[PDB]
Amino acid sequence: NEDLRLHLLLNTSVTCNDGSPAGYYLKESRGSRRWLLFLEGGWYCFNRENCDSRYDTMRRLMSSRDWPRTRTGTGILSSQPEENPYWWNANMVFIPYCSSDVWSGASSKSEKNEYAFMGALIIQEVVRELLGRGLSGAKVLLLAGSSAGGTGVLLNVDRVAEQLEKLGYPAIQVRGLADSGWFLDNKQYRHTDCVDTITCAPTEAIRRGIRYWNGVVPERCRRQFQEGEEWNCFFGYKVYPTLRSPVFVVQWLFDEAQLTVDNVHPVQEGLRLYIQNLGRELRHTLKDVPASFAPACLSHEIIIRSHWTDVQVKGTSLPRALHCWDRSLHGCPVHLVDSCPWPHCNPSCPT
Ligand SMILES: O=S(=O)(O)OC[C@H]1O[C@@](COS(=O)(=O)O)(O[C@H]2O[C@H](COS(=O)(=O)O)[C@@H](OS(=O)(=O)O)[C@H](OS(=O)(=O)O)[C@H]2OS(=O)(=O)O)[C@@H](OS(=O)(=O)O)[C@@H]1OS(=O)(=O)O
Ligand SMILES: *[C@@H]1O[C@H](CO)[C@@H](O)[C@H](O)[C@H]1NC(C)=O
Ligand SMILES: [Cl-]
Repeated sequence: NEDLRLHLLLNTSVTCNDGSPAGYYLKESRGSRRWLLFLEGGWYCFNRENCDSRYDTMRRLMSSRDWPRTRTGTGILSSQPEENPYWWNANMVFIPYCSSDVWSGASSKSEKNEYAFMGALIIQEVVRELLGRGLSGAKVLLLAGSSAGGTGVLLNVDRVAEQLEKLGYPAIQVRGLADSGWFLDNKQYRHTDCVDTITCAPTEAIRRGIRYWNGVVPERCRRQFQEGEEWNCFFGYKVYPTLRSPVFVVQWLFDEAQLTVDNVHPVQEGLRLYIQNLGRELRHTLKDVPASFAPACLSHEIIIRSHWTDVQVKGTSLPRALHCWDRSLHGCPVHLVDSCPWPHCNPSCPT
């Protein structure tokens, strides 16, 4: 009874990679006008061979066929006030990641093509369906997501805001929370052939991906870059400046996924400097992001983990930082970035 319940999209042309219906999990809180829509992450695949291995080995991320009927909300999706001090009573939605496209895909596939990439269409579908189940009464819609879902937020939040403005819902304030989705298009520590998904350099992964997924990026970002250079917009620091919606960025200064795509594994001095500098460059990209939480840890994702309340930056927890931000949009710091130079120089890093 306390769990989020699955609904498969009515529009059966909007699908996961394998053509099974996409969907969303929902727990209504009928006395609340706040809505949390969470986009799941889990990498991506950018060519046929790699999508084949992902289908063999990680079918969950390509198909709805085995999704369970319900799932328990955790972290910012929990309905327990101890676990979720300020958002426990919100309406909760979890949108599973079954498009492998960083939530960017916007075409119905060709029959010639074998996988469908419909991440951007899923989100809009889910939003439309929600309108008939309570979202029509919302005042705040926080679009949140972790890892590829955090990148998804940056790519989709202004489109959700535009969609709701266009459909006649001017009172719904659309906001984003991007967790572990803020990446650097940097040079790898040691350069790889781009042969597996997880070790392909981040610039090349998106360059290929965007073409393979027929991915879309926010128009205001696309305009800033030359034709063919849309890949730039998958990078938080490049897409953020033109976002109209308020967006709170949560980012570990040493994200495990960043180190993975940078082909990084007492460390030798070259490797020490590359790591320190990675932390430094990330810190620098967050300088002009007033609402951010960036601890000096090597970790990945946080907002739906049960222990998300434990990490602190300058004495402030993440749920508290987020509450300060909420209050500012409706003494309470919202800009919280570690300055220490090595992973786990913050005592409160998760394990
Ligand atoms: O349980 S809820 O999910 O509805 O959230 C309750 C808390 O939401 C706030 C917003 O907090 S903030 O975003 O951090 O700033 O306000 C919302 O609830 C209050 C009180 O409603 S309640 O049923 O008595 O809890 C609403 O006020 S009122 O309509 O009853 O006058 C706010 O609506 S409004 O701004 O007046 O339109 C409502 O905001 S919203 O509609 O969700 O955007 C907190 O209240 S606040 O501190 O006054 O801003 C609530 O905190 S509380 O301790 O639970 O009261
Ligand atoms: C179903 O979604 C498909 C693919 O996006 C779209 O072409 C079609 O218009 C949709 N139909 C309805 C009735 O929503
Ligand atoms: Cl129902």
